[PDB]
Amino acid sequence: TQAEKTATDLPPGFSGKAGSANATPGTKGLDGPTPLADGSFDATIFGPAKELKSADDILNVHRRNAKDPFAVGAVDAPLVITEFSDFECPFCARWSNQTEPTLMEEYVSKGLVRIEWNDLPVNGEHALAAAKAGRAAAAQGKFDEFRKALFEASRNVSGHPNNTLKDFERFARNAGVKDMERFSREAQDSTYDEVLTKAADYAHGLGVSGTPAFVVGTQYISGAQPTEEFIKVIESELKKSPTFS
Ligand SMILES: [Cl-]
Repeated sequence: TQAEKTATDLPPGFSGKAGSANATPGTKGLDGPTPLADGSFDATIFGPAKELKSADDILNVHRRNAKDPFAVGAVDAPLVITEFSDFECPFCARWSNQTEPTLMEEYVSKGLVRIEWNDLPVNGEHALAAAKAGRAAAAQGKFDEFRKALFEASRNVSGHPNNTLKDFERFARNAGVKDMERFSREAQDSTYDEVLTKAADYAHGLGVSGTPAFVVGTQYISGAQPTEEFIKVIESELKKSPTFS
């Protein structure tokens, strides 16, 4: 009785960060995307790592492409979150503003989670124009900063902000986009039209129809569910698969 034993294992509802605690952090690609030869980034990246043919192929949604300027976190993180999102969507804004920072702090910054953005424009012309602007920011390595500036500007909006070019230019300046002539041209011209069509067709082929939508490891989540739900799923998925080889 004059001894201390190690903590008992508890049911997961009382176990706190057990998946995290036992997972192997990634060590590669923590410093951002790999640039192209000219120091710009491949803003035409979209899609899965490999075709999905059945439910058995669910992990294929996660690209783990070191060149991807739409991704944050270790390319060898044990868990990937694949997100399908729309820049006019208030549920997408709420996830970005209220859930993502917690996931950055608890998981991404520790090498445990990589988050990959995928365009799924549902809100019409403003959403397509915003996605084109996002790809123009990503070409200059500023996707994350652009996304945060735009969604923080939507933090009090219950509907759609109806952003247009001058809004996107402000978010790009806020984000530190260095070549504003290239940004403004690519935000408007045909550069990203093909890839946005292909991204939408890819999401529709998975049956993903509503934003935001997520594949957290092997688990699909529809909508801006509570932060605690994302944490529980992350912990569960890290328990199932603690290491990426
Ligand atoms: Cl596919």
